Amino acid sequence: LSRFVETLVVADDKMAAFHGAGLKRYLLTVMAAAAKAFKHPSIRNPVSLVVTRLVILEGPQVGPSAAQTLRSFCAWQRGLNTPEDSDPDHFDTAILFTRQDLCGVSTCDTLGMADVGTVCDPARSCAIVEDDGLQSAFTAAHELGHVFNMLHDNSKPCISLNGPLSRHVMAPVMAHVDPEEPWSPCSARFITDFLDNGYGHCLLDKPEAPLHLP
Ligand SMILES: O=C1NC(=O)[C@](CNC(=O)c2cc3cc(Cl)ccc3o2)(c2nccs2)N1
Ligand SMILES: [Ca+2]
Ligand SMILES: [Ca+2]
Ligand SMILES: [Ca+2]
Ligand SMILES: [Zn+2]
Repeated sequence: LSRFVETLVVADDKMAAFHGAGLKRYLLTVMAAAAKAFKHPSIRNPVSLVVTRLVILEGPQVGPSAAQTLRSFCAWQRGLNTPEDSDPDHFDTAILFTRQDLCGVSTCDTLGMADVGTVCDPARSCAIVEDDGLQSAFTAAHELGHVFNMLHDNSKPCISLNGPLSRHVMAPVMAHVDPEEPWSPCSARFITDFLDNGYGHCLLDKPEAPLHLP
């Protein structure tokens, strides 16, 4: 029942250049806020996002293309992991924060990208986030929602699960998130199905040494 995502957090050289000595505290603050969203009852099946490893940056190729940056990061992070979840150095997902302005095919409006429904596949359990300096925890929550198999709330399946009456984490673009319902019914259904179907089998072990905000 209790689920734990052992998370590797990675910050690129641009993050280090900007945030400097306060970077570690900043990343843990961002991740604490994302973790709070994943415990909210609206998600139906809460999970504990636990930072277990923190890397401040050869490394991954970071550039304008969100797609290519994600692929490069996901290839790179594989090398840091271990084969077995029982090894304390093993992690369940990897998230990169960058100051790079990430882009799609026609615009640079995107703030992140992730593989969908990949949380317990070490080869694919990856997300990237463009650090905007204020709302990065919401972007991280959106990308981790995708990692947990969530769709956007304007997708056809979500229409039928959400009802007729853009205020949630899995909105297709960032808008003001409802504090009483960060996750739509569609998001709750998709993460619940995902875990019920056995795709969260790597989330059952408790981490030994979480990184805590002191
Ligand atoms: O993860 C992604 N889904 C996408 O459609 C997008 C763009 N959206 C965001 O960056 C983004 C961040 C965010 C935060 C909240 Cl609270 C709600 C919605 C949000 O959307 C891409 N477009 C093209 C390639 S990737 N990235
Ligand atoms: Ca483990
Ligand atoms: Ca961008
Ligand atoms: Ca695990
Ligand atoms: Zn999305």
